[PDB]
Amino acid sequence: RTKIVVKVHMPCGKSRAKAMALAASVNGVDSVEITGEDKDRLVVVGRGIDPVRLVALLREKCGLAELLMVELV
Amino acid sequence: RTKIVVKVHMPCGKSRAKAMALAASVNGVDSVEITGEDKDRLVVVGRGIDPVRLVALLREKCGLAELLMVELV
Repeated sequence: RTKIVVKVHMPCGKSRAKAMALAASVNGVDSVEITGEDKDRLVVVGRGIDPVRLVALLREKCGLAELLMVELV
Repeated sequence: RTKIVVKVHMPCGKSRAKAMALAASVNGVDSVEITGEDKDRLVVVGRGIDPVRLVALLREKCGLAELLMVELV
């Protein structure tokens, strides 16, 4: 089990939904959540997730994204 | 804040990802999670989510779905 936290440019509900649905569509994801005071942290938990590829998809579709944490759960 | 639990026909990783991404795409959703021993419970948390419409979208795209719980968080 792996937990990944990505800071994402997502300044409205529509853009939060686009990013959440992108992360949720990666095979092996069990959980996706938006957190933080600014609602700009995407938290993804699953098995067999490549963090580098996930951040690259989010950067491509949301414009800006940065990997903040990877952690075994 | 509202938490919704839907039992969904999702017997593989690909079909779990399709259902998760469908729930995540609804505006106002903050969290989506797959739970249960059989990995067949979709847990959705957010604001302003219509549970009846959510279950109807999941039924249409995954084949079978049933609302199990709605709860204020």
